[PDB]
Amino acid sequence: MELSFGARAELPRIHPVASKLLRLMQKKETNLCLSADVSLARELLQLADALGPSICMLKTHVDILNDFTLDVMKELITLAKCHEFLIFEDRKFADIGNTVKKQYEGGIFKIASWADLVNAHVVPGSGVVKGLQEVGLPLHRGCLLIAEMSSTGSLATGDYTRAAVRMAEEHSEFVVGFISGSRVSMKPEFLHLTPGVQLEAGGDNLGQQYNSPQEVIGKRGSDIIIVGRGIISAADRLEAAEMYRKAAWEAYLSRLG
Amino acid sequence: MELSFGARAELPRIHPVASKLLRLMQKKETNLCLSADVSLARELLQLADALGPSICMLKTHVDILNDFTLDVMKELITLAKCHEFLIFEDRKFADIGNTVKKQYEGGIFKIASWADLVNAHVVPGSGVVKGLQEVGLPLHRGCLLIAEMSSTGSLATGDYTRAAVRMAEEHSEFVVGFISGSRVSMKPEFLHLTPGVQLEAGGDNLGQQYNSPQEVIGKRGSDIIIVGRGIISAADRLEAAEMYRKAAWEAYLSRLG
Ligand SMILES: O=c1ccn([C@@H]2O[C@H](COP(=O)(O)O)[C@@H](O)[C@H]2S)c(=O)[nH]1
Ligand SMILES: O=c1ccn([C@@H]2O[C@H](COP(=O)(O)O)[C@@H](O)[C@H]2S)c(=O)[nH]1
Repeated sequence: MELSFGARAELPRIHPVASKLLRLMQKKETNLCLSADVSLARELLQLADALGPSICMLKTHVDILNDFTLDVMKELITLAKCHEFLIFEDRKFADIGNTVKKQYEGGIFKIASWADLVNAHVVPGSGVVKGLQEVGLPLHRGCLLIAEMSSTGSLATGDYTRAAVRMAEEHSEFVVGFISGSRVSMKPEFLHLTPGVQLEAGGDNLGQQYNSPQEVIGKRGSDIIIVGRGIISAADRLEAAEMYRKAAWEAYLSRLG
Repeated sequence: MELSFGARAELPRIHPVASKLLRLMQKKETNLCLSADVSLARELLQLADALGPSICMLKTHVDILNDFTLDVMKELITLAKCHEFLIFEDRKFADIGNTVKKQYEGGIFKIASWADLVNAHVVPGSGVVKGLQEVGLPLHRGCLLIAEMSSTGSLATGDYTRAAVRMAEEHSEFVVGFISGSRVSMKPEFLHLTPGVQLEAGGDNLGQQYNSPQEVIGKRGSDIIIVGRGIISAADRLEAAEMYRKAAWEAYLSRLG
């Protein structure tokens, strides 16, 4: 009784951004999000173009790009359109509502102008969502709430995770899903994206902990895997991206029946 | 048995950044931090120069500055040195450790190059501190941990606040204090900075809640008030800044004895 991505795209209460994402996931047979954690625009754009066909989403940290310009994001949008993926700026908004409005819309980055999706921490209360929504809703954008984290010592557990789910439910015109390690909402309209994913077990020296695609998608019920170093540090990023795509997509299919 | 700012500056376990801050607070008789939430470099630099003598710290959001350049931060450093205040970039780092390293050091903003202090959320676990420390410690910088928030619905309460205090204790070579609404640590080496401060009662429409200087400093035991709109929206920002300085400084003095 679990709906395919394609069916989820047609759900009555689905956000237009999620519906576009779910349709291209189904069409392209990819539930992989590339975490393009690179410091040079040329590498960001070469990864986006080569791996574009293999991904449903490209997750950015534009505040690490040494040569950021708006023209770089224009070229990135051209590739997102060509290859059909969404752009997700992983900014983790977590300030008071009044402040996040200007961070999302303005400054040098003008995130709301090119980011299909942003994410936000729920620790400040619902004002963080309300502030972002004042910019994002008129621009037809979506937001993800951070309901759990993959890093050691995370405090996003128990009642904190529950607060994030309730917050999402109550703001469904803008909040389209979660960053979590597992399915945290029983409503199929919400997307679940899981970072801290690698084919092999382990972590890093700065608190990151990894789980496999089959575990996160197949057993823990998430929709999309967010993968950075497992792809970016490989020699052949395209075959690495294809390996992760096949793992996550088959895990999804075997969960469907 | 409460030590003056001047004495706290000499405590054996005090961080060099906190000691410099505590000395200038004492010398200038100001425990006021100006939240310079403006979008134009000219207004940021005109506020820093005119209110510099009245402040112990200028808190920035460089990601809302429409015309940010590194030369703007050079001119801001010239004013911080001239007038003797610290610069605090209110970035609220809250990502995995590996990611925050590059956000703090690199990108367009090169925050670590000009920010005496940054702050960080504790929700990801201690990896956020460890990541920032790898850049900040070699540069002799300090970090503040967000132990409580002033916004409605905040989840930074109870065991979350306690986790932030423990995290600070265990990283005292880099963590110099807290963003909180009250004294949360009994160790005088740590600084307590409190936002959500205005002379009059009220809030905003996006979740902000205000308390007075006398309440935050005098009754709740914080060290420094962080004030934005109560100064920036006033016609005469200098007299507004002087009003807040006198409130916070007298409240401190009456707490001493
Ligand atoms: O809870 C989270 C939330 C976000 N991320 C992001 O996902 C990417 C993973 O990068 P990787 O380890 O190289 O695969 C990084 O950009 C970080 S901030 C997490 O990791 N955990
Ligand atoms: O828990 C917090 C942490 C930080 N701040 C920041 O302090 C400033 C207050 O701005 P004001 O309302 O205009 O005085 C803003 O930049 C916000 S992000 C809080 O408010 N609460």
